[PDB]
Amino acid sequence: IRTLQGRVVSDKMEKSIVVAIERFVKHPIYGKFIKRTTKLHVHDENNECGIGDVVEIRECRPLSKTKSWTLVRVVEKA
Amino acid sequence: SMQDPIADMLTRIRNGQAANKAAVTMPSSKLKVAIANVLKEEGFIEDFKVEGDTKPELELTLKYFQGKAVVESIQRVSRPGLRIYKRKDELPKVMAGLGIAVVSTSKGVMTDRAARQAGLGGEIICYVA
Amino acid sequence: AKEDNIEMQGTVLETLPNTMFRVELENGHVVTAHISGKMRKNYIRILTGDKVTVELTPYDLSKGRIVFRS
Amino acid sequence: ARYLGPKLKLSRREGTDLFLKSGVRAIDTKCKIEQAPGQHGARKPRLSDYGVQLREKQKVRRIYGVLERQFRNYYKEAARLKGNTGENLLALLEGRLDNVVYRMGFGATRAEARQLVSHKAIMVNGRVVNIASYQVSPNDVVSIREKAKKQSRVKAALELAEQREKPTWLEVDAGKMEGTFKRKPERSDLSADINEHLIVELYSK
Amino acid sequence: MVTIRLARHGAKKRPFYQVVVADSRNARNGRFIERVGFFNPIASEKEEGTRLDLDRIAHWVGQGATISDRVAALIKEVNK
Amino acid sequence: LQEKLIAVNRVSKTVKGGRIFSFTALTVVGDGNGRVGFGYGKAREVPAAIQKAMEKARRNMINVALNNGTLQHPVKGVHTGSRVFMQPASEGTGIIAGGAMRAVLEVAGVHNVLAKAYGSTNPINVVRATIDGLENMNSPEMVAAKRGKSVEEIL
Amino acid sequence: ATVNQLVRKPRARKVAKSNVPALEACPQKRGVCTRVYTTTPKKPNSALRKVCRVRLTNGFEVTSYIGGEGHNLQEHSVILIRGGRVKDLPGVRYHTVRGALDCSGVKDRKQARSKYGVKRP
RNA sequence: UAGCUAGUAGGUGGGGUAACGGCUCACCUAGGCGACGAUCCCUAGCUGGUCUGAGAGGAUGACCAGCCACACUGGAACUGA
RNA sequence: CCCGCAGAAGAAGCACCGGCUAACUCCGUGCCAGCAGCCGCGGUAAUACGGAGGGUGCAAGCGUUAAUCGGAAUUACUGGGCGUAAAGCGCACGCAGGCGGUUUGUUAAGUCAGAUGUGAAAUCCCCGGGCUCAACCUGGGAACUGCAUCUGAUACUGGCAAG
Ligand SMILES: [K+]
Ligand SMILES: [K+]
Ligand SMILES: [K+]
Ligand SMILES: [K+]
Ligand SMILES: [K+]
Ligand SMILES: [K+]
Ligand SMILES: [K+]
Ligand SMILES: [K+]
Ligand SMILES: [K+]
Ligand SMILES: [Mg+2]
Ligand SMILES: [Mg+2]
Ligand SMILES: [Mg+2]
Ligand SMILES: [Mg+2]
Ligand SMILES: [Mg+2]
Ligand SMILES: [Mg+2]
Ligand SMILES: [Mg+2]
Ligand SMILES: [Mg+2]
Ligand SMILES: [Mg+2]
Ligand SMILES: [Mg+2]
Ligand SMILES: [Mg+2]
Ligand SMILES: [Mg+2]
Ligand SMILES: [Mg+2]
Ligand SMILES: [Mg+2]
Ligand SMILES: [Mg+2]
Ligand SMILES: [Mg+2]
Ligand SMILES: [Mg+2]
Repeated sequence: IRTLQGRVVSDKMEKSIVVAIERFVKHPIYGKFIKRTTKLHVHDENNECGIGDVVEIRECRPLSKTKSWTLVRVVEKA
Repeated sequence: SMQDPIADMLTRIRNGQAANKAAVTMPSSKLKVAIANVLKEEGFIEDFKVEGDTKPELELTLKYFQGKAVVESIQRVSRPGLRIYKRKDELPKVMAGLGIAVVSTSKGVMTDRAARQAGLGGEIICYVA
Repeated sequence: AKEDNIEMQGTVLETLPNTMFRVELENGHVVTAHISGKMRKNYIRILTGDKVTVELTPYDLSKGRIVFRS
Repeated sequence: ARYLGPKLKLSRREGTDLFLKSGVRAIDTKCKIEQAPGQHGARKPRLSDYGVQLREKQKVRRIYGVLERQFRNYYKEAARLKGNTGENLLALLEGRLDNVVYRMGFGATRAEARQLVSHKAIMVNGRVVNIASYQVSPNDVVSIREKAKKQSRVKAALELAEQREKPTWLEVDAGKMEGTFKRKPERSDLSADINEHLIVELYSK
Repeated sequence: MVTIRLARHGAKKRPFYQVVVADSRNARNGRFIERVGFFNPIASEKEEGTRLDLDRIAHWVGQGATISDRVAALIKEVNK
Repeated sequence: LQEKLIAVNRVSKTVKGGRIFSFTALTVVGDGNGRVGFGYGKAREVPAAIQKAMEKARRNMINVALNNGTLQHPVKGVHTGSRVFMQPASEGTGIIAGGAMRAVLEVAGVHNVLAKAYGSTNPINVVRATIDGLENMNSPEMVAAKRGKSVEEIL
Repeated sequence: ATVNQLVRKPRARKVAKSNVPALEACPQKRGVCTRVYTTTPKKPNSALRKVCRVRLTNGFEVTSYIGGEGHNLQEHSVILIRGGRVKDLPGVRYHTVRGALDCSGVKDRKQARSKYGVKRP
């Protein structure tokens, strides 16, 4: 538990995807709600994700230079 | 194009009062009716009615006390270009309590006074003085 | 209470812009001089070749005030 | 750190008795009270609204014998305290030990009372206090020390105080030479001539 | 180790000590884990000179905290 | 009725010979219990100008529904380039106002108020803005009567 | 400006420059006089006002005013300058401090003595 | 300053560390970052706080306390919890 | 810290006074010498320069300079403008982006509510206590407007499905 839900935006790596988490945050000064994006490099053992899928991810130990997150489950296939 | 129907309703009341119209009419919606109820109960308009099925029309009956119009001011607060939400304790007072702010809470549209008595924040639709 | 001004005599060599004049003194030094407030209030015109009295100061021996035109 | 100049000068500029003399004699007999303090005294030039506030401020300062830094600090306190800033400021100044000694009647003037305090002739609740600024509190007992009950000036001052009106918020026994600060004064019990809102405005600017 | 000791506050010639639990290597007036009371050595007649939280001191002693000699003396005084 | 002089200004008209000078006077008058009026007066010398202004001020009085020596609610006023803001304040605050706003507020009988002037601070327009402010100010009793309620429901 | 425009590019602060750049935010600076001379003021006024060119310790070269009646300064005199414009002299933004380093106090001054470096009689 | 990157981005397996990890190496794949401002240039120790202001803001980080970095300049290790 | 001794004895300066801005006269000088934050002052009767007498403001300090915020709604979120004062691209099409008519279901991301943890101490603020008072020191509280999690609400905005 403690997961983020995102969207796959790359799958061109062996056993690893890029997921984009989208947040809706009030602007500090001007008060308008803005869209903000975090991109995480996630681990996916069974290359079971394609570009456009909605995935659910959890934080784990470091797996490589840039990966510290791992796939929990696919929520919606593309 | 039309991108804010509520602002349009408030402008119809404002312009209608200034022109000494008896009543104003507009395309209906469930949010517009919700707001119309609050205005009626607080005594800023006389009555309202919806008429029609496929293309229903909301008609408001405006009020005048001793010649002058009852709604002195009516201002859209939250708007498509900039949404405004307030917590319970930050709910605005309009004309130091003599006016109302209309608030969309999770228990429906109501006055800012009624929202404080329920302990609810919400979206600030408009001020009416 | 003010320090004393030495007065010398000299000839107007040249008219410069806005009541300014090159003036050769008797000692042989050329100075840039300006008209006094009395002379401009009372409309005393100065021209090239005029003989003039120049109030000098020890602080600057290149400047002067023309105080009389003979 | 104190004003050591001519006293009536101050009275004449403000244009009122500031009680800076004993009151053995009427002030008219000692100076031209109507006329302002110098060569151009007789002409009465019209005063700006800044000028009206300034003179009110300087009147109160000169009554109680307080310089500007200390008076500024009294205003900050009165502003901080709950209630009316104006009413609080006067109460603070009435609290001062040198004032209390005067209003009880052990000194002829506030400057005399100030000399008694400074010279270690006064006690508050049994203990020597030689600080003019000391704030006296409700149910304190101010007294003269045994060494200075003999003094001729203290006896004289008690007679002068009888001729003045007696403060209600104090209670003195002149035979014992001690008195009780019962309560802080109200705005009613102080003089109505003072216009403390002018002082509040001056400092609020 | 962890120690229970006095940090020196107050003003010149008028010390006031805070009783603190700290890693011994830290500066006297520097980083501490918890404050467990105070000691005022020049306290008046009717005033509380010393207050210790003996429970929290007991807790820390249980986990192997040392006591400074001065704090040990203060604990004895409070434990009449 | 209290009476205050806000400003006097010398004005000039050119003619065949030269310049004809003249004097303007702006004044306010009030009972000190929520009535106030202003007057503007012109004459060839100052005392006559001031007199003309004071006569005008007394006939152009308006009413202001005050709340025990302060305002009912926050208020904005505008005239020409002058924009004024005023809000109610606590007892002992005094009149925290500047220029012409002070004089209007004093004589009207407003002891406690916070105010600010934006835009042009030209006295004639600041005074007009201030009084327009005060005259457009609702009391609880008025608002209740409009909306067809009682004061208890409103408050 | 709309909200969306301000989110994209926020309000910018106008940057205020100093009237006294050569001080470099010091209250005074020392310098050596390279020229001591007089200059005439702008239109309405008339005078021969006393000035010096001074090379400061920080390398800047500025004109400074010499206030009060009479002065002892020459080429190679070490002086202390402070900030202050002389309105009717173009490009004079600094005053000499009288009664510091090689600049004397004013002779026979009795009022405002502290502004001209003059000891109490 | 609009493009930047080849141990670069990821994988498998050896090695290495108190410990996860391109931390290192061999091979394999061809990725990774960027107008939500990468890369480059200039300036700068960060915070609790401090000064100012009705507030929202603006300026600031000396003393005290927390964290980081450095020890004449550039390298390097050794001993040891 | 206390007690005694002697004697008013050992202890007042700095800026300012044309308007803004509290405080005015005489003499000297005569657009000179000079003053000046801004507007300005000085060419013979200068309350503006220099001295004097008088006065105003602060006071063991007082002035000047430097520097930050204020006043400045003069970068305007709170809180400004664009016909003629500075300001509508010469005109269009259009990708990214911002915004989105009306009804129902669903979701619960925004939003709202409650709880829990955390937000070092000092500092600021409130009520007290201690140094003769104050500054200063100090007990307890409040505050730290935030962040995270959990559990709920469903009007409005978003997502998804059907109209
Ligand atoms: K108060
Ligand atoms: K002139
Ligand atoms: K690497
Ligand atoms: K690897
Ligand atoms: K900050
Ligand atoms: K180094
Ligand atoms: K705006
Ligand atoms: K587009
Ligand atoms: K919804
Ligand atoms: Mg002092
Ligand atoms: Mg490996
Ligand atoms: Mg291995
Ligand atoms: Mg790593
Ligand atoms: Mg550096
Ligand atoms: Mg402001
Ligand atoms: Mg080793
Ligand atoms: Mg005056
Ligand atoms: Mg004369
Ligand atoms: Mg601003
Ligand atoms: Mg503008
Ligand atoms: Mg033009
Ligand atoms: Mg134009
Ligand atoms: Mg066009
Ligand atoms: Mg919609
Ligand atoms: Mg939610
Ligand atoms: Mg804290």
